[PDB]
Amino acid sequence: QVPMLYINIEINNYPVKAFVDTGAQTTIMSTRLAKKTGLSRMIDKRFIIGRIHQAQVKIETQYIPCSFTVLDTDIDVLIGLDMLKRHLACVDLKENVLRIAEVETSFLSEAEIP
Amino acid sequence: TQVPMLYINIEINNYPVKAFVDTGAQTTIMSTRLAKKTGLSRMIDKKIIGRIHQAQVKIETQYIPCSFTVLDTDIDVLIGLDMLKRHLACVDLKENVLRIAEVETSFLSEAEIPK
Repeated sequence: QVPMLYINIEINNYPVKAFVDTGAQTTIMSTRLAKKTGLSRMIDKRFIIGRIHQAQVKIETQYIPCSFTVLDTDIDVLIGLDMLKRHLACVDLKENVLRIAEVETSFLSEAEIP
Repeated sequence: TQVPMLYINIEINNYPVKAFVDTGAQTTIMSTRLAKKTGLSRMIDKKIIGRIHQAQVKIETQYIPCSFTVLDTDIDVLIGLDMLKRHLACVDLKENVLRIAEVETSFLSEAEIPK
């Protein structure tokens, strides 16, 4: 009960379903997604497995600089409060749509949810 | 590079409460401590944990029905996606305000945040 919040995003052209978590301190990308997208080579292991500082995430028709902390997990991408605030977003549950940057994308349906 | 989490003021059986707004949480939670203090623990549908089906939560000037899962935790009230969807809210990070039910309230500053 209670379908979680997800949005569609593209990283290096790879389509991804991202979980929107306001209770999370930082945005995260899975090691395997970093691999698949080729972002593995840009992982700053300056010490969790490393951090990708300003990758270009695509949401709708806009590329936005998002920072990810790479972790070995089943969740490919977790949009945290840190990134939610940076791009002054609005989690509109009434309109069931996410508004981030200068764009506005919808929340995946129960089915389209991973 | 820290960021203050999302909290808002609410009242439960008249007691002021700093509540955490977590879209990552499926279920809204109320601590055993708060439940016992406010007395809502007597409505708990079950070591005082269980389920509160209906409770009037005051946000700004409106009283709205909410359900809680009472667990022994530190956070006194964690508002989950379940209640954020039930009351068709909007987590406006541009204005640092929460629009829920037929009301609008702002988030607490790092100073107001519980610790």
